[PDB]
Order: sequence, then structure tokens, then C-alpha cells
Amino acid sequence: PKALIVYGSTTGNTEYTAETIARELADAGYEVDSRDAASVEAGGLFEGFDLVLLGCSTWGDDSIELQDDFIPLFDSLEETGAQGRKVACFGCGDSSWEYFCGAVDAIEEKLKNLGAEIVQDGLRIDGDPRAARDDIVGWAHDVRGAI
Ligand SMILES: Cc1cc2nc3c(=O)[nH]c(=O)nc-3n(C[C@H](O)[C@H](O)[C@H](O)COP(=O)(O)O)c2cc1C
Repeated sequence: PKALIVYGSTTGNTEYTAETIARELADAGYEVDSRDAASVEAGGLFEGFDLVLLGCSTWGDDSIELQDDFIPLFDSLEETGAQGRKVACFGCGDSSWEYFCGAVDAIEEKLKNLGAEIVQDGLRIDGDPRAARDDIVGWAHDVRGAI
């Protein structure tokens, strides 16, 4: 099986989290392709992948805004090949904000409309993800067991 991880990260937190998940999946036997959202195009992005994991941090002055590099992908999600695709989401944030990891919710909701199959509720990391390593590894393991 092939898994794609696409992340939008500005300060490196969601990127670390994506790398952590990627190693877990690889150790299990998946062929993993991990890509920064800045480097991808939406159109047919998910083609060929058995599992897609999308990660993004949350921004915005007084609204929920997705990480800049992820925005174009979210805006064109309908062209990615999400129907019937097994997906799960993750993100980093900071619980000082009420809309903690709000990006994750926005992405999940769109995916559901698009007919994707959300295999596990999104992983939401507060603060330094290295401090949450066990939680990330545990979530990767739960995603695997949910396929
Ligand atoms: C202006 C600003 C707005 C933010 N808004 C949110 C927010 O609504 N929800 C949240 O959970 N975190 C918010 N954050 C926290 C970032 O998402 C958090 O620093 C995160 O670790 C960045 O992840 P990244 O390094 O992968 O981009 C905000 C941070 C800044 C500076």
C-alpha cells in the first residue's frame, strides 16, 4: 500500500508531526510519500494512494485560517480524488485559542462532503509536538488499525 502525507507548516510543528507519522507508517510496511503542501498541485493529488493523511496548522487574526501553503489545496479539494479515499487529518495548534486546531475541523468537514472515508478523528497537537510524540505515534497506529 502507498500512503501520501501532505502537510502545511510554517514553524515546523506540523512538519515534524508528519515526519513522525511517516516513519510509523513506513515501519509498518507502507510506501510513504511525504510532501510539503507548498510543492504540490491539487489536481489528482491523491491518485494512486491507498491512504492520504493531511496536516495543517491553524492561523488567523480573528477567524480560522488555514496555513498558507495548504489553502490552494483546500480550495481545490474537489479535484484531488478524495471520493471513496481513506483519509485522516492532523494538525498543530495552541489551546490558548478557542478554535484549537480549527483547520483540522475545516478539512474534515470538506472531506466528508467530498465522499472521503475518514478513518480516524483528527489528531490535534497543542504546543511542542516533540512533547506529544507518544500521542502522534499512537494515532498513527490507530489509523493503521482502522484501514
Ligand atoms: C496569529 C496566530 C493565529 C493562530 N490561530 C490559531 C488558532 O485559531 N488555533 C490554534 O489552535 N492555533 C493557532 N495558532 C497557533 C499555531 O497554529 C501554532 O503555533 C502551530 O504550532 C503552528 O504549527 P506549524 O509550525 O506547523 O505551522 C495561531 C498562531 C498565531 C501566531
